Amino acid sequence: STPFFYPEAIVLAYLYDNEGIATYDLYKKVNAEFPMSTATFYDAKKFLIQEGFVKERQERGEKRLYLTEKGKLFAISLKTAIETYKQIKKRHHH
Amino acid sequence: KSTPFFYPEAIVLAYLYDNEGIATYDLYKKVNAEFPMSTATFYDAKKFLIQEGFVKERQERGEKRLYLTEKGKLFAISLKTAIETYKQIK
Repeated sequence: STPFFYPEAIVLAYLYDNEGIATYDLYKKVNAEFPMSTATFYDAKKFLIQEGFVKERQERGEKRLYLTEKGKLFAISLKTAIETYKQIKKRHHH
Repeated sequence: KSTPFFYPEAIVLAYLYDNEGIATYDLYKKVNAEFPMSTATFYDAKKFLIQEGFVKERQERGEKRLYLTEKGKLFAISLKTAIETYKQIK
């Protein structure tokens, strides 16, 4: 489900500008716009950590997400794509 | 299936920008060079892009020709940016 982006792409895009977010809150946010399961969401967190786009730290009584140098770069161009997608969907509910 | 961030539709659509008027078969080959995928997968993606209105098929010049709708034109640009950025990061 959801064309054209996999979960790793959405999760990555959403993290941009939300560094510091507790992991599960990032899930709530993503899910509010692009519904996915926690299984699918965590699979994506796993992957982006493993491929060196995202870092997860236990800070201030929570596990939180930061972007990586290569994540920060990629996240921006993904955001622009998903965002344009969202606006294309809105434009065209006809 | 294969590639991480992008579903075949996304790759297909990005690659069609502006190889507009490419023969379908030839778009397959181009796509397959950087993003190996089966024809089954490719044609699935062609089907979807036409049915959700990003792409149109017309027979021109004795060939199956793929073109971008207006919706597809806006979207392909932003997609190609992301894929390009991805390739440069790999």
